[PDB]
Amino acid sequence: KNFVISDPRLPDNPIIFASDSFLELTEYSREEILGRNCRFLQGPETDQATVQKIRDAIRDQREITVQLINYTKSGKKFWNLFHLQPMRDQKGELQYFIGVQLDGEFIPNPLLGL
Ligand SMILES: Cc1cc2nc3c(=O)[nH]c(=O)nc-3n(C[C@H](O)[C@H](O)[C@H](O)COP(=O)(O)O)c2cc1C
Repeated sequence: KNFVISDPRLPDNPIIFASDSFLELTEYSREEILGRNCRFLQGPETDQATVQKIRDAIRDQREITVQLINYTKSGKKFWNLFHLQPMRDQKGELQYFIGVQLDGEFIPNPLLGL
């Protein structure tokens, strides 16, 4: 499983954990991504309209699934089916965000443009 956990109580909602698979996919070592917002995976061909939907889902604390282009450390592109989910503690208070990444062009690109 490719996934990261971020802490929205810390400035700029930084990564506090990244799985081994996520590091292999993105070509980053854990030390150079901890404490950073996961936006470093976006690049020139990333649809900003899709990024806007992630921004709203984090604001409203809703789960969302989108497909978008991301970049590995060396600049290699990959399609990312991205599922974001809020994690709440026993008191029903927002505690973490978990983002799961599935690499592949699952939804055909010409259908996604609609
Ligand atoms: C847990 C978590 C995982 C995320 N994973 C990705 C990702 O894999 N790819 C991506 O493009 N954005 C991902 N994001 C979204 C960015 O981190 C960021 O929230 C988005 O770009 C909007 O924020 P910004 O406008 O300040 O950059 C993730 C966000 C969270 C909270």
